[PDB]
Amino acid sequence: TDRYSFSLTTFSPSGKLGQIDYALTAVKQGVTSLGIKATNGVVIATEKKSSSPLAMSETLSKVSLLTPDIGAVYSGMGPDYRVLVDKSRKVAHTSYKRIYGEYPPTKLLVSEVAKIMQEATQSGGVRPFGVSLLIAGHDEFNGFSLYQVDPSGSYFPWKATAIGKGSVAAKTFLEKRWNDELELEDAIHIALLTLKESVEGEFNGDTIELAIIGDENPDLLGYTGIPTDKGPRFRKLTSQEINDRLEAL
Amino acid sequence: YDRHITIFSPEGRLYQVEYAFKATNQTNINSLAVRGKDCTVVISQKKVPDKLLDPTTVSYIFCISRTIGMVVNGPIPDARNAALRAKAEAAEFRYKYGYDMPCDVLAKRMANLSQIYTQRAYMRPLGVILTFVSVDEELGPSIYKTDPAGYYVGYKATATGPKQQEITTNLENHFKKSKIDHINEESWEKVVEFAITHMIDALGTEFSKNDLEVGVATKDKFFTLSAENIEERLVAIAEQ
Amino acid sequence: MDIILGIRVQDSVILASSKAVTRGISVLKDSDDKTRQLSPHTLMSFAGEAGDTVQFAEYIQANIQLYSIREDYELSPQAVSSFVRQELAKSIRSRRPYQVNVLIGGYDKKKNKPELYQIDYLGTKVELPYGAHGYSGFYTFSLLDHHYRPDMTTEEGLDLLKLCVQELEKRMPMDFKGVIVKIVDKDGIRQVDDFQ
Amino acid sequence: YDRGVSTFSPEGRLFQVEYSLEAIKLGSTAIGIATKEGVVLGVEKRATSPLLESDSIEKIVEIDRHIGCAMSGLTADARSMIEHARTAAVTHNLYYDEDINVESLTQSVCDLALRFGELMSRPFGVALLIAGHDADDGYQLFHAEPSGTFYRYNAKAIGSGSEGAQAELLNEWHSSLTLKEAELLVLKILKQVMEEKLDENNAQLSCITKQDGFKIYDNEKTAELIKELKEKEAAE
Amino acid sequence: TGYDLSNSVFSPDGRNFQVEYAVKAVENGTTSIGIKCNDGVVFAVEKLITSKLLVPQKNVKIQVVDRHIGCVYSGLIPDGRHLVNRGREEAASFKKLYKTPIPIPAFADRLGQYVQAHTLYNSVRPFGVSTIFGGVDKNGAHLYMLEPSGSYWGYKGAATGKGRQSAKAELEKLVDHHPEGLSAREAVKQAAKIIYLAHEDNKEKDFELEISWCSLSETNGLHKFVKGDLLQEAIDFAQKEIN
Amino acid sequence: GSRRYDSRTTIFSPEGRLYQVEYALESISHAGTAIGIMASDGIVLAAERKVTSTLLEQDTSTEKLYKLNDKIAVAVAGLTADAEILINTARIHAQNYLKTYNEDIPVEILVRRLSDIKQGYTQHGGLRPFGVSFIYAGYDDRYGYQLYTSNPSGNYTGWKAISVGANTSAAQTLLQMDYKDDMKVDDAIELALKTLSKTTDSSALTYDRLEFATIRKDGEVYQKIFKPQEIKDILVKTGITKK
Amino acid sequence: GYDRALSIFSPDGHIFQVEYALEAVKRGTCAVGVKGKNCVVLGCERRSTLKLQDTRITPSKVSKIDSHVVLSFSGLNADSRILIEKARVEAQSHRLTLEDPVTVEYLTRYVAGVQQRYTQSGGVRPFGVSTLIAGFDPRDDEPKLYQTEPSGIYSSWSAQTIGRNSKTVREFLEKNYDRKEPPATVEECVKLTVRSLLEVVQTGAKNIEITVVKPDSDIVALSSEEINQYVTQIEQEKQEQQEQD
Amino acid sequence: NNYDGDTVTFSPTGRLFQVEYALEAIKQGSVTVGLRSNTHAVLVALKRNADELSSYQKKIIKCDEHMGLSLAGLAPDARVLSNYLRQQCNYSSLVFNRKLAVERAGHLLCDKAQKNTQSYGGRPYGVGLLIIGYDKSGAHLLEFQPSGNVTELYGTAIGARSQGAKTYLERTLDTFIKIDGNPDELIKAGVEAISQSLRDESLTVDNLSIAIVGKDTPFTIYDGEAVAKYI
Amino acid sequence: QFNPYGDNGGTILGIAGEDFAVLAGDTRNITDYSINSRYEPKVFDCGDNIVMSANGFAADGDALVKRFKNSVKWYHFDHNDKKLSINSAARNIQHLLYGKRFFPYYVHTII
Ligand SMILES: [Mg+2]
Ligand SMILES: [Mg+2]
Repeated sequence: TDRYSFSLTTFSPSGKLGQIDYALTAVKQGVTSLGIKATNGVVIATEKKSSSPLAMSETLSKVSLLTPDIGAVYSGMGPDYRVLVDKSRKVAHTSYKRIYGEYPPTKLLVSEVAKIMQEATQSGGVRPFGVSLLIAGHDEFNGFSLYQVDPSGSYFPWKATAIGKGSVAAKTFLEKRWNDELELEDAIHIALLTLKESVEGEFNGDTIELAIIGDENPDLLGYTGIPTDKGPRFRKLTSQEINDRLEAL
Repeated sequence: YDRHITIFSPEGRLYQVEYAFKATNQTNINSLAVRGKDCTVVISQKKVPDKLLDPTTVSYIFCISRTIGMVVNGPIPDARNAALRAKAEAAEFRYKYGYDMPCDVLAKRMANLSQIYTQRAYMRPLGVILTFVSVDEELGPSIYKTDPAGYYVGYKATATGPKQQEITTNLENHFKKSKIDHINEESWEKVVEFAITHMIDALGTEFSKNDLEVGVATKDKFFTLSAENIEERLVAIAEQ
Repeated sequence: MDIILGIRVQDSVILASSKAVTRGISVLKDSDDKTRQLSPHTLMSFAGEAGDTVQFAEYIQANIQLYSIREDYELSPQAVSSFVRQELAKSIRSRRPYQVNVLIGGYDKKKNKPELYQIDYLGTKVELPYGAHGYSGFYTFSLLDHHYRPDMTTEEGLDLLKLCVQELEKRMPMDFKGVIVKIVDKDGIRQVDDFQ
Repeated sequence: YDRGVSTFSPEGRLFQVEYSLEAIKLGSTAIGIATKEGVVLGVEKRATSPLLESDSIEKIVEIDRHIGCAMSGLTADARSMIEHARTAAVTHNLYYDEDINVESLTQSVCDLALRFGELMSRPFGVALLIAGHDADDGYQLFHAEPSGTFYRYNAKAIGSGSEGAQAELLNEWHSSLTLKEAELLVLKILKQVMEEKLDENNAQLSCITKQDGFKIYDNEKTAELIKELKEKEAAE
Repeated sequence: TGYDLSNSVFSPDGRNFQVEYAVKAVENGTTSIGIKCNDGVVFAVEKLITSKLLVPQKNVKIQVVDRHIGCVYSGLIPDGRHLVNRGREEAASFKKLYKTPIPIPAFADRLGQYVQAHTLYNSVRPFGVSTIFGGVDKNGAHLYMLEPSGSYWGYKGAATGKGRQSAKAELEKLVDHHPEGLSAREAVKQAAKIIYLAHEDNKEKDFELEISWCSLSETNGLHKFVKGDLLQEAIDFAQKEIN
Repeated sequence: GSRRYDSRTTIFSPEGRLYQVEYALESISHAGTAIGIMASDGIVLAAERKVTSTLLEQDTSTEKLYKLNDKIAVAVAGLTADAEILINTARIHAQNYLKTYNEDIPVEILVRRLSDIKQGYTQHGGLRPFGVSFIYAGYDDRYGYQLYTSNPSGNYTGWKAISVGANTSAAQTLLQMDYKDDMKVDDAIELALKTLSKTTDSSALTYDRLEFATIRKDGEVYQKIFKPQEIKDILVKTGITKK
Repeated sequence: GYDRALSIFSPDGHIFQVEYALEAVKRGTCAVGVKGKNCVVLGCERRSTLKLQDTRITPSKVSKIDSHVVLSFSGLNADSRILIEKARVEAQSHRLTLEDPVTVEYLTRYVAGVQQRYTQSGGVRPFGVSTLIAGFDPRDDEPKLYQTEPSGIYSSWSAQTIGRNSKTVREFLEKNYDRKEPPATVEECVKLTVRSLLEVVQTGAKNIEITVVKPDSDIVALSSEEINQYVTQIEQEKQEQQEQD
Repeated sequence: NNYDGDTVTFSPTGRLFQVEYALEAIKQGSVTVGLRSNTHAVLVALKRNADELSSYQKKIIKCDEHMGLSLAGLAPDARVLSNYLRQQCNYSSLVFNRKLAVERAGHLLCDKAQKNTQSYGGRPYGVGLLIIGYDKSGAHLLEFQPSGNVTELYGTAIGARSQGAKTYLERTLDTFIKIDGNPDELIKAGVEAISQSLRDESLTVDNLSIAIVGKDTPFTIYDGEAVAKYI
Repeated sequence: QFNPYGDNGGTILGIAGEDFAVLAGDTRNITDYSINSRYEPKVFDCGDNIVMSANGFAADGDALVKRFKNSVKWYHFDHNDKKLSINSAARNIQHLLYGKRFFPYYVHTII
C-alpha cells in the first residue's frame, strides 16, 4: 500500500529544491550530448559509452524517435530516459494525434514531457527524473526547432547547445562556430567536431550516435499512393555515413 | 535518510540501487550466457551445501515461456518474484498481441518495472540480476540482462556473479581471437561444452554433474539439462 | 398546460403567468405565483412538471444570489440566461431530466435595454420580442405578430397582454384562473395588482 | 510526531488520551450531583473578558428531553459529540417508540472516543457529565472521558479544581439529598473553587427531573439560590 | 546508521535487517520438524506445558491445508495462523479454477510469494515464523521449509526452533543411514525421537509431542494427525531410545 | 511506515508562519524581476530574463509573459514549470467561465481562482507549494484596467504598479517615487524600463534579457507581446541604450 | 490519501498547531467590532507598508456573507477566503431549505464548526484566521456581534478586537464601553470604533476602514472622506483636551 | 528502545514492543479468574471503581446463550472484541443453525488480534480475555492475549496479582476439575482462587462479579446482592 | 421471466383479551394446487412474550421473523437485557418492513 502521498521534493530554507539540484548533478555527471539547429534541418548527437565489450551497443539506442518529425537525445540516467521516451510517444498520440489526426508540433510535445517531469518534481512519493533532454523537431508552421528540458520541468529553445559532462566547453565551442546561415551538413560537421573534444577513446560511427531532422524521406515511409503523406523528417545516420563524414573531419 | 529510500543523494546517486546491486551477489554463484549459430546456452553454478536439501529444488534458472529462459543472480525470494512477474507478462503479451513475447521486449518490460521501483519511494528494488535468453524468430540467439537500476542491453556473451569479471575477460579474449559474435557451432551440445569449458578455465575449478545448471534455448523451445545430460557433456569435455 | 407569456417593450419586460394549480379534477390553487426573482433586475417564470418547476427555479435563484453576494455585482440578463440554458442542457442527458420551461425577463442596466429569453427544458434558448411556453403560444404568437410594435410603451404592452389573455380565456379549453403580471424595468421588478 | 498517534506507552497507556486528559484538567469546573429527586449540573462559565456576553457561554446543553450534558475542556470538540448524542437519542425513539436509556446514550457517545488514528486525527479534548432519567435505572449521572471509558457517579467534578471539589462531594453527599440541597452544594463548591466571585453570570445551573425533563436555570433563579446559600453560610 | 529501523530497506551490505530480526523471533520459538518418507511426509512439534492448567491434547499446533497439506511453524504462532489462512485461500482458489487439488510445489510457491511480498514495503512487518509444510500430490511426497525472507526449499528433512541444530544433526544421520528411504511409521517413530532429543534445550519445562502425517499408503494421500495407539508407540520408542 | 520521511509541508511555525510558503518566497526572491504598471489608457508588463546565453533562441523564447485569454496576461517570477501548470489551469477556467456565461471572465475572478488553487496546497495534501508569483494584467468592462499579484501563500492583491521577484524593495521604492495616477501608458513603459535598468544585477539592460508586453485599447483592447527587435527599439527610444 | 495527524496533543495538553494558528492571527492586521443600540460597526486596520495599492480592486477586510450579515477577520487572508466562501454557500443553502436567512449566531456557529473540523482531521492544518461576525437576525432589530477562533470556540461580544495590538484596543474598549449606555446613534458607534483604531493605527486616515450594519440588511462602507472627518473631529477634541487646563 | 514506535517494527532480538506495552496495559487491570469442571465453567471478576462516589466497572460480557468472557485492561477494546465475538456466534447460528464452538471462537479472536500487530497505522488491542463456554464437546475455558495467542485451560487468571490465583488453581486442579453437577461449589472454588490475588481488600457485593455457563445452564451473570451468598 | 415471489396459502388470526392475547395459524403449507406440508408452523414465540406471524410468501415470512428475532437479541445486548415492549417491537417491525419498500416482503404481519 502506497503510503507516500506527500512530496519528496520540498523547499529548503535557502530556497533550493534539493532533489532537483541533485538530479541536475546526476545529469552533469552523464555522457555529453548536443544539438545544433541549421537552416534546413537540426542535428542531435551523443556518445555511446558501452558497459562491457561483450555488450552489443547497437541494441541500446540513446537517440530515440518520438514522432516521424521529432527525435530526442539525453544526458543522465538511461532508464529514466527510457520510461520518458515511452511516455512521450504515448502522449503524442493520446493528447494530440487521436484528436487532430496530425502529429503535435515540437513545442507542444516538449511542453507535454516537461509537464510530466514537473509533476515528477511535485507529486507524492516520487523523485525527479535524473535526465536532461534535447528534442529536435520540425512542424509545418514553426519549422525546425531544438529544445532543452531539465529535471525541474523547464524547457528552453536553442540555436545550439550541449548537456552533460564537458557541457560548458562544448557550449563555448558552439558559440564560436555557430551562425544563422549554416546548412545541415555544416551543422553535422560542427557536431562531430564538438563531440570529438568530449571523447577520448574511439571516435567513429560505432562509438557515436547521431540523428537529424531534415527533409522528408519518402523511401522510409513504407507505402506509396498518398501524395500528401511524405516520409518522416527524422533520420538516424548509419555507422557508414558517420565514418564517411569523419574521413573529411 | 537519502540512504533509505530511492531519492537522490547530494552527489546525485541512489544508494538503495547500489545496495541492491550488492545484494545480487549474496548467493556466491556465477553464471554465464553465450550464443551459438542457432542456440543460446546459459550455465550457472549449483551449490547445495546442506545435505538435508532436496537438490532437485535448488535452481536459479527459470522457464519463463516456451522460448524464453531466465537465470537469476540474487536471493531466491526476489528471484522467484521476478520469475513469476516475467511469466505473467509473457503470457499476457501472447494473449493480447497474438505472438510470443520476444526476449528483448520482455527484458525492456522488466527493466521498466525495475526503473519504477527506482523512482517510486514505496517499493524497494529487487536484489537480482535477470539474464534472459532465447532464439528470437526475428533476431536469432539473444541474451539480454537487467539490473536493479533499470538498465538493460543485449550481449554477444555475458557473465554475472562475484567472479563475473574473470569470466568476462576470458570471454572477451576468445572473441578478440574468434572475430565473430557467437560460437561457431551447429549443435547446442558443443555450445554447452564450450560454455562449461570456458567457465572451468576462467574460474580455475572443475565441476561435477551436480555443480552445474544448464539451460538451452533453441528455435521454439527452451529447456534445462538434467544431471545425466550435464554428465555426458562433462565426459565429452574430459575426452579432450 | 400553464400560461407563460412574456413581452419586451421599449423600456421593460412584462411577464404573465397563469394563477391556477390543478391536480386531477381539482383546481388546488388559484393564486399561484409561477416566478422567482433571480436578481433585482432579472425575473424568471416557469412551467412544466409538478415539483420540478419550483425546485429548478429555486435552485437557479440560490445560485444567482450566491454569485451576486460573491462578486457584489449583478449578472447581466444574458449571462443568467446562458447559465440557466447550460443547466438545462446538462439536465436532459442526466438520470432524471428537469421538465421545466422558463422565460427570463431582465433589464440590462449596462446596455439599458429590456431583454426576454425563452428557454425550453431541452436547453433551447432564444431572444425574442415576445415569447410563450406551452399551448399558449399557438394563440398568442399570431396576435402579437399582428399588434406588437418595437416602440411600444409599458401601458401599450399591458394592453397587448390583456388582448392575449382575453383570447386565451375565449379559446383555451381549461380555466387557468387568470394571470399574475410583473414588469421588469430599470427600477427593478414590480407586480400589477389587478389585471381583471 | 516521532511516533504513531495510536502508540502505547511502556506503561500500557495511549499517549494522546493521557495528553487529552491533561488538556481537560485545564478546563472550567463542572459538577454533577444525582439525587432521588433529580440530577443537578452546574458549570463555571469563566468569561475571558468583561466585554464578553456571558449568555453565549453554553457549557450545559440538552441531549434530549430527559438527558442533559455538561462539558469541560476543549469545548469546541464537544460540539460534534453533542450532535452524535442528540441524533442517537431521537434515532432510538424513531426505531423503538420510546426514550433511549441514559447508559445506552452514554455508551453510544463513548463509542466515538477511540475512533482516531491514521478517523479523526486525535482524541477529544473534553470530558462530559451526562445527567438523565429513565424508567429502568431512575436518575443517573455519568462521567465520559476521551478514553472511551465512562463511569457512573453519585457526584462528580471535572475540570480545574476537580480534586478538592471531589473531596468536598465525598464529604457532603448522602443517599437522601434533596434537589435543593444538591443545587446549593453545587453552588457552594463552585464558589469555593472559582477564582472569581461566583454570581448568577459566571456560573450556570440546570437539572434533570422526571416530570419536567431537562431545564437550564435562568439567571434570576440561580441568583435567588445564591442568596439562599449566602444566608445559609451566614447563619452557620 | 538506522538501516534496521524500516522494513524493505537495503543496508550497505545488501541486507534487510528486519527480516533477520524476524528470524531471531523464529529462533526463539519451540522446535518443529518434518521428515520425508518413501510415500509421504511426517510433521512433528514440541509444545511446552507452561502450567498443568493447560488442557492436554488440546491447543493443537499443526494445521491442515486443503485435505492433503500439513503445515507447522516455529516462532510467532499468530503469524503462522495468518500464513496458513492465506495458504488455505490460495489452495481453494487453485482448486476452484483448475479442479485438481493444488500440487505441493505450487502451494509452496504461493506461500513463498506471500512471505516475500511481506518484505517489499515499510508498511508491513515480515513473518515471525519459519514454516515446514508439504504432503502428497500426483508427483509423490514433498517436504518444504519457508523462511521469513520468503526463501523456501524442498528438504529430505527440515527443522526449526530453539532445538533446530540437534534436530538437523539427527536428520542428517537418518538420511545417511537410510538411502532407500524410511517408511511412514518408521518416520513417525524417528520424528518422535528427534523431538524428544531436541527438547533438552527446554529441559526445565515439560513438553507434549504432536505428530501428523500424510502417506500415500498409510493415510491414502490425506493429512491425518497421529493419535491413539500409534502416538503412544512413538512416545514409548522415543522414551526407551533416549536411554 | 512512511511517516519517517514526511516533510509536513502544510504546518505552522511556532511564530505562526508557513515554512514552505516562506521558503518558496525566498526561492522567488532570486528570480528575474517582473514589473507591472497600470496607466489610465493601458497596462505595461516588463520582465527580466535570467536564462541568458548567446546561443539561446530568443525569437521563440517565452519564460516570463504568458497569455491567459485575450484580455488577461501574466508575468511570472519563479519556477517556470509550476507556472505553466497554473497557467494552463487558468486558461481552462477562463474558457469554462466563457462557456457558462457567454461573457469574458472578469479579471478578479480568475485571479481569485488561481490564488485559491495556490492556498489549497498550503493547508492540505502534504504537497509542496508552487514556487511561483504572478503579476496579472487584465481588462474587463467593470473595473477597466487591473493589476494583481499572487504568491505561493495564495494571497492576492491589487496594485497601480508592482514588482515581483528579485530586488522588489528597490523597485517598489522607485515606483512609489516616480508613479503618477494620471500618467499615460508610454510614460509607464519608460518608468518600467528605468526601474529595471536601475535594479538589474547585470551589467546593462540589453534587449536580449527582456520580455515586454502592453495591453492597450475602438472599444476593444489589444495585447502586444514585444518581439526582440521591438524591445531593442523601445530601449533606444527610452535612452537606456544607444544604437 | 494524505491523512497525517497534524493537530495532535502535546504532553502538557496542548495542540501546538492550533496555538501557532492563534499566533498567525496575532500577526495579522487589527479588526474591531462595536455594538450600538441599533447598529453594529466593524473597523479594520489597513497596512501602510505599501502606497501603490489599487483600492478599488484589492480585497476588502470586510465581506458580506449575506445581505444582512458581515464577516471581518485577522490572520492569513487566503484561509479567510476559504471560510467566507463556505459561509456564503451555507447562507444560501439555509435560505433554500428553511426559507429564512440565517441568524448571526447560526452563521457564526457554522464557521466555528468548520474551523474546529480543521483541527481534528487528518492531512489538514487549522485556519490561521480569527473572525468577527456581525449583523441582525431576520425581522429583528437587536444588534448581533460574535467572534470565532481557530480552535472552533465562538462567543458573543458587546465589543471585541482581534489581530496585532488587540490587547491595547481591548483595554481601551473596556475602559470606554458602558453596557448601560451603548452608542445611541451610528455616529457615536463609528466614532468609538475609530478611536479604538487610533489607539494603535499610527498613521490614521486611509489606514482605517469602516463598515456600518443596520437592521433590515442596511450595510454600508464609509469612504475615506467620512473616516477622515471622524479622525479630524477626534483629533480636535484631543488638542482641546490637551490644552484646556 | 528505538523499536517501539509502532507494531510494524521488530527489535534486534525479535520482539514487538507495542504488543508488550499492550500486555502491560493488561497487567495493570483488575484481576479476574476462570475455571471449569466437566459440566460447568465459571468466571470470577473483581470489579474496580474510580472512587467511593463511582460505580464498579463491568468486567463480564455475554456473547451468546452458551459463551461469555471477562476482561482485563482497556475496556473499549474488550467491548470491540466481544462485539465481534457476538457477531461471529450470531452468524454461525443464522447461516448454519449451529452454536459456535468455543475453540473456533478462540481461533477467530486470535486471527482478529493478529492483523493489528503486522500492519502500520494500527495498534494492538489493550485487553486480555477469559472466555467460558459450553459447546457440543463440553465445557471450555480460554485465555486470550492481544499478541494473538489463545490457550485452552482448566483454569487461569489475568490482571494484577493474578499469580496467586493461578498458583492456587494449579494446586487445586485435581479437586476443582471434578466439581461436576454442583454449580455453587465451582463458584466457591473460583472465589477461593480470586481471594489469593487480594491485597488490602476483601470481596463485597459492590466489587464482585460472577458468571456461569454449562450443561442446562445458559451463560448468566450474578452481580450485587446475587453474589452475597458467596462472600 | 423469473418471478421472485410465491404464495404458500395459510391463514392467521390474532385476538386481544383483557389480560391475555392469542395468535393462531393453520399449519398447512401449499404451492399452487399441491400440499407442501400438513404441519409447517408459522406462528412463532420470539421472546419477551411476543408472538409473531408473517403469512403469505413463506420465504419472506421466515426471513422477516428471523430478522425480528435477531433484533430482539441485539436489543437485549445493547440495552442491558431490557424487555422489548410490544409497541417498541411494532415500531421495529415497521422499520424492518419499510426497509424493503421497493422490493417488499409479500407477507401480512401480525404480532
Ligand atoms: Mg513498460
Ligand atoms: Mg524505491
